Amino acid sequence: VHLNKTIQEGDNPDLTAERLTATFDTHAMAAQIYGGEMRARRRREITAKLAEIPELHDSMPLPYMTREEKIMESARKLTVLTQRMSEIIDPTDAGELYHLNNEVLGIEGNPMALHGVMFIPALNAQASDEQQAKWLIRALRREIIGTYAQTEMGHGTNLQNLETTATYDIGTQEFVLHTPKITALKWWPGNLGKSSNYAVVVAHMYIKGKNFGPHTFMVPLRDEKTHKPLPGITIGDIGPKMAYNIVDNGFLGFNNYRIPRTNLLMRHTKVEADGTYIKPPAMVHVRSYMLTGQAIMLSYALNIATRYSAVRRQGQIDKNEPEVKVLEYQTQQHRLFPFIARAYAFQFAGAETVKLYERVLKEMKSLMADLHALTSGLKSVVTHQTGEGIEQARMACGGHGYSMASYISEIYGVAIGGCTYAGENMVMLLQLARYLVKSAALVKSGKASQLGPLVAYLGARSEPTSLIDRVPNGGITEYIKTFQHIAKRQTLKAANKFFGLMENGEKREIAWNKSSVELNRASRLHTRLFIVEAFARRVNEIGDITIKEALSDLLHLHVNYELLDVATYALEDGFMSSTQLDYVRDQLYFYLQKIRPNAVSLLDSWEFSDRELRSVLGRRDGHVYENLFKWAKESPLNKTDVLPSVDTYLKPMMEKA
Amino acid sequence: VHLNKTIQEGDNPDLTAERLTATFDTHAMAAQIYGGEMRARRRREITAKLAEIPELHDSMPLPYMTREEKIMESARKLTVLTQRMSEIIDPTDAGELYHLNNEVLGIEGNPMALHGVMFIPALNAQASDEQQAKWLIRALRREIIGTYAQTEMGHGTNLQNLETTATYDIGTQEFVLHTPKITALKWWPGNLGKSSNYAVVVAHMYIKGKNFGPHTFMVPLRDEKTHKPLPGITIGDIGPKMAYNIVDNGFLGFNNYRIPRTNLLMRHTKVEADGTYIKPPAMVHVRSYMLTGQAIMLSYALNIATRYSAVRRQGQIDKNEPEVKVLEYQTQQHRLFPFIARAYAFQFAGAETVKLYERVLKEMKSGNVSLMADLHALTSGLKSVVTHQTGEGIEQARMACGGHGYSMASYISEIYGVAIGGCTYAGENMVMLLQLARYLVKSAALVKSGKASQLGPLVAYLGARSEPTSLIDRVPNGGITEYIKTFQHIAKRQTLKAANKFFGLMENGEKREIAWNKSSVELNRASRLHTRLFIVEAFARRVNEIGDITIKEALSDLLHLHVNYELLDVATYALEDGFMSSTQLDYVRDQLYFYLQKIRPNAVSLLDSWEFSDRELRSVLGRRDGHVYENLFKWAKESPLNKTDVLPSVDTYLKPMMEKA
Ligand SMILES: Cc1cc2nc3c(=O)[nH]c(=O)nc-3n(C[C@H](O)[C@H](O)[C@H](O)COP(=O)(O)OP(=O)(O)OC[C@H]3O[C@@H](n4cnc5c(N)ncnc54)[C@H](O)[C@@H]3O)c2cc1C
Ligand SMILES: Cc1cc2nc3c(=O)[nH]c(=O)nc-3n(C[C@H](O)[C@H](O)[C@H](O)COP(=O)(O)OP(=O)(O)OC[C@H]3O[C@@H](n4cnc5c(N)ncnc54)[C@H](O)[C@@H]3O)c2cc1C
Ligand SMILES: Nc1ncnc2c1ncn2[C@@H]1O[C@H](COP(=O)(O)OP(=O)(O)OP(=O)(O)O)[C@@H](O)[C@H]1O
Ligand SMILES: Nc1ncnc2c1ncn2[C@@H]1O[C@H](COP(=O)(O)OP(=O)(O)OP(=O)(O)O)[C@@H](O)[C@H]1O
Ligand SMILES: [Mg+2]
Ligand SMILES: [Mg+2]
Repeated sequence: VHLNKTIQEGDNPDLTAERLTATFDTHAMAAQIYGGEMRARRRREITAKLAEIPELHDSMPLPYMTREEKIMESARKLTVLTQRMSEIIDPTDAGELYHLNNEVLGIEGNPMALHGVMFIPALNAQASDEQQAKWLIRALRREIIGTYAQTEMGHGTNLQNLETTATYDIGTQEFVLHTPKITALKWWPGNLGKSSNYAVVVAHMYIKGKNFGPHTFMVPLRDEKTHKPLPGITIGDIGPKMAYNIVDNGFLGFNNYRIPRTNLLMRHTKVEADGTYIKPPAMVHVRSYMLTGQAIMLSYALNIATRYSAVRRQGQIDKNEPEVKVLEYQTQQHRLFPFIARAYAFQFAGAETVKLYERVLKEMKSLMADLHALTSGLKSVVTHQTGEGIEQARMACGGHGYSMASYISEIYGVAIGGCTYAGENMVMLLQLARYLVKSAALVKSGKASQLGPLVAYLGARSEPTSLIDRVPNGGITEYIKTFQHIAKRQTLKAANKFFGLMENGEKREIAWNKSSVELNRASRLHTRLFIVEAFARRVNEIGDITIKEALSDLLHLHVNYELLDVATYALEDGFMSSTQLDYVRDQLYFYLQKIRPNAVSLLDSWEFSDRELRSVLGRRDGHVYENLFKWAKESPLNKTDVLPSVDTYLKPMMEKA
Repeated sequence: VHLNKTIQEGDNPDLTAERLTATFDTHAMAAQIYGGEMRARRRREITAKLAEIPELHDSMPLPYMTREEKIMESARKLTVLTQRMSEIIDPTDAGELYHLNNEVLGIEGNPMALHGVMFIPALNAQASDEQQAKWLIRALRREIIGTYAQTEMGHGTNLQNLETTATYDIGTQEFVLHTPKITALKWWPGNLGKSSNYAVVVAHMYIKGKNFGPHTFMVPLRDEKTHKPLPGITIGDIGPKMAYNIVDNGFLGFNNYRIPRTNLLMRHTKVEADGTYIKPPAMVHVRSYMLTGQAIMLSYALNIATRYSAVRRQGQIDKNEPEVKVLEYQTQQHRLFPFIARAYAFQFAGAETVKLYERVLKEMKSGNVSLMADLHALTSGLKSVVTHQTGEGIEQARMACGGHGYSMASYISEIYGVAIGGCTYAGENMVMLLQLARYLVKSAALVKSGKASQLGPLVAYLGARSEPTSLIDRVPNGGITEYIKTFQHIAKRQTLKAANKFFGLMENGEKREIAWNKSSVELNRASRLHTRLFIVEAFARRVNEIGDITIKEALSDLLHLHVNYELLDVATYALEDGFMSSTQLDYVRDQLYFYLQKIRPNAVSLLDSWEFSDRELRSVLGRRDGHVYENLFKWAKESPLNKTDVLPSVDTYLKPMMEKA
């Protein structure tokens, strides 16, 4: 058997050659990627089981379809999926369901996408025990379809200025929902337009004229039998989008729509029947769990671009040798491999974040602040660097990347949306910047010892100079220490600019605005430091020497590519020299060439079947050209030879001349 | 009147407020953008004329349509367009045709997009006088539909290894075109799949077994009356794409398809009837003229993002004042305004490039191809930097609209998909940057060997001597020259540094081409800096040509924002050798944030100065009048998925699924 477990007989030999050079077992790397040998094996067992159920396969290639056709296809697969789920899956294994959906439903959306991502989690986090019994069970059994309705046409970021109102009628004992203007329409909740018949709905709660602020409510939207909008409801789709068009993102409006008092979600907060209010002592779920989604989507795109790079030949290096694999050019390795490093790094960073999400929550029955800040920065950097890498992966396929035969353009449209959902990236970076400024005030005021673990480096003292290419035994610790220095220096520098403008008389919020770009520079460096450290932490946890060396090579590529990308900050104070920067450059180009024989195996280790990956250029077997010709020939515009546009128009136009 | 000529009564006052602060006449800035007052006025006159012809309007909003519906809509407008063109336009000055097409046909494509972009230019540049009479006239009159077929399924970059063959039969006096394998299929030529009935076709020419390399041929593809494929022709669409889906990009295959000898394009090469060859003494057209296309598409996206930023309120700065325009936050100004600077810079750089394209070509009747090399290298780098930085900016503009930007009501996502395609067409960006790098390495060998005086004007700075230190924030001068000199220093230093690494590996024994590959990433760093320097210098040159003081000050503010944003983005190269200090870099930072706030009251006018009507711009968020929310609610309500209340997906599937539980 081969160390690379994806080789099959008959595969394109140009691609097999790249798998044959693997130094590690791809099953063992999968276990690392997916958090356990068991987890990885279940992925493969699910994939092998779905191969025997053709009902759950793409009835035709998805890029052939109109929006209407895709929505029908998705619901077709979903009904079959919900019926047969237990034959394939442990429904309670949130991990198995995610993979099952990726193979069967894919990334473009489905009618119950929000049902899982937010509707159920909102019920877990905010409904009382009695209410969970009424609604959460019906949701889990898929008796109803639900979503989470927070954003409105005129507000998504702010929320203290939402316009939908829930006014408590003390007699009758109902909440009266009302949408006073068009801008108060709920707007963007996924699966709200056509699919959901219930929603959790954020609205400003009014009692005795007093505004208690945003609160969440269970709201029936459509009749459970005919699916018509209940009286007082205005509801529909918000139209087509950049991507993710299978989800029916919706608008929702209320004309004095009454719900029971008990529709207010009361695990935290109560409104008694007379009107009395009792105060208690997320959205954070989405940010914590979306990081794998981005890593995975980045890995989709790199699997395709790197596989295609092994089969695509183009140009000569040596004039007496044949055309080389484009994978041969340093320019091509340089535009792919740093992103393979990033995809592993994002995965490992996401595992630590999910652990921290579970660690708070557990402790919540003084660390939510640290989690909110980490997640704020990480969601913004990961999403932005993923987009950069996906698009580099598309363009690395040449002309054909622009075709939907690559599928990378759809991977891009869906992944990039995470720059805006779950918190605008600019806003989430400034959210982290507030935490970093608080931390900088601790340092400046002598309370350095009160810094939490994630931000203690801001209190540490820097050595004069950075010991890259100095201390014997080139270690990743001198790179970590260099990242720490530049992130601390920019954090304290940006903070002090802010403090200095207030000291000089400017209002807090105007000084904040004037320093906000600088402050986002700090957030970004602090977060990019976190990704490095998480990557290095995993490399050191591993005992299997072949796996450890493979990921260690990747880590070395990571720290040199990233440090070079931020070299400006290392040079400003002379922390780094010209000579150390040329060392980082030569190291970057060295580790490109080191990684190459493993590049395809490092991506095969994610173990995406063709039915998941949906790419012709990225076919597991490497037989691109023949299947690309078929895919073109079978596409909808080639049904007829001479188009209606040519008969109706165009031919008459030519005749007239 | 108002200095800003786009204000109309009834407009959203949040947006009007931003136009009222203009310091210059937007008609006068249009003249600067489009190269003359007359040209700019014609744009507006064309727009006013098209308002009286509703037949040429989007029959319904384009994002509502399937691919099939859009293609039908495009040909509908095209037929009307070709019949009524003379009523609106001077067909020969075009130019006006480019703008007419932008309003009527838009960016997503049309059946005759490549008819203009490449088919006709190929006939101008490569057909003899006799052949132009046969084919170019029919093309201009739109008697035929044509395209340019170079790329194949297996080769786009490496033309030397194309697989389609044209073998000369000496008897019969024909060329025999043949497609020996699937990978030899022509693949990607726009409008080839369904619309064109003729094409210019690049193929390796064989005579008596000898391969003379790529040559271009006029090739009839479909019957002029039935539009069926002529015998021996395999032809169709290559399928849907990231964007630009109205163009039917095609595949084309030949089974020993014979064309006359005289179908070889013979303005420069000849093949006589017996077989005799005779050697002569582009694609460069596309690269030269596509730069405005990118500038314009960048300006579309910024018009939308900045207009929407004036009407979108969100959050408080001062806690006792109402929610602010998002166009107030420094992060928002920082994510838009540098790209406004870039869009002007690309336009001005594109005008100088088109002048150089005309200046060679003009000189190519005499000697005199000793300037094609300078043009090819400039165009190689510029097409790569402009296209890549445009994409960065378009996407920043989309995300500056928040959630709604992701909707097609913004239209920026389509602007993005179409514009970014230019990172790959007309030369892969990585390949075109290395094409420039060859020219820079040749130039570095002149310097190293003492022939500095032989450097052409565009690359003479590589021979100049640098001062010790860069005089930004040191020495007053009337603005910008110390920034230019700093850009020159870092671009020269990286060029000579990357070149010497290449020379050093050969000196140590590596083969030329392996040393090249090993230095290629570094070499593209040089290309990029040299090109980004050119854009600065072109921008500064235009600022100094202008006499109208208000216009000059407005563009001067933009130029200052440009040089500080770009220099900061490349600061690594300025700091490495101590050319710049920490303190000068903090000056560049403070300058960047200053010029953001300086530019703001002009931001919306600088974009209105491009003078894109709503029918051109196609954005709900970007409406000239600023009435976003009401027209966004309508746009959603009228979209195709809201025709019915309960979807078929709910009746067929989904409702049964719920019942079963
Ligand atoms: C929207 C779009 C429209 C198009 N329209 C037309 C048309 O109308 N007519 C026509 O003929 N073609 C058309 N094309 C095709 C286009 O010309 C080619 O796709 C383009 O030239 C890229 O070449 P390629 O496809 O062979 O990419 P490839 O060369 O196959 O792959 C490029 C990758 O390999 C690398 N690479 C390749 N060669 C080298 C080298 N020497 N050195 C270093 N790296 C290298 C690059 O780094 C890049 O990452 C279109 C393409 C697109 C996307
Ligand atoms: C694919 C997609 C899916 C979505 N799914 C859901 C869903 O499922 N459920 C749901 O409830 N909502 C959903 N939304 C809406 C989403 O939550 C909001 O769009 C997102 O949170 C951003 O808020 P916004 O639209 O108001 O951005 P805006 O505030 O309108 O941003 C516009 C510009 O203003 C900037 N800006 C805003 N505030 C500040 C500030 N204080 N300081 C500096 N700059 C600022 C922003 O950085 C941005 O550049 C979705 C949106 C998208 C695109
Ligand atoms: N003109 C371009 N078109 C497409 N992609 C590009 C272009 N220039 C750079 N890239 C990509 O951006 C990534 C960064 O490469 P590189 O660091 O050499 O360029 P840069 O960061 O833009 O310049 P520098 O790092 O020298 O400031 C690479 O993946 C490269 O492929
Ligand atoms: N996390 C992010 N998500 C989306 N866009 C971003 C993000 N960070 C930066 N940008 C965009 O990149 C552009 C450049 O700004 P900036 O220089 O602050 O970012 P950067 O270059 O990545 O950071 P630095 O300059 O410190 O390396 C800005 O216009 C901004 O909109
Ligand atoms: Mg870089
Ligand atoms: Mg920057």
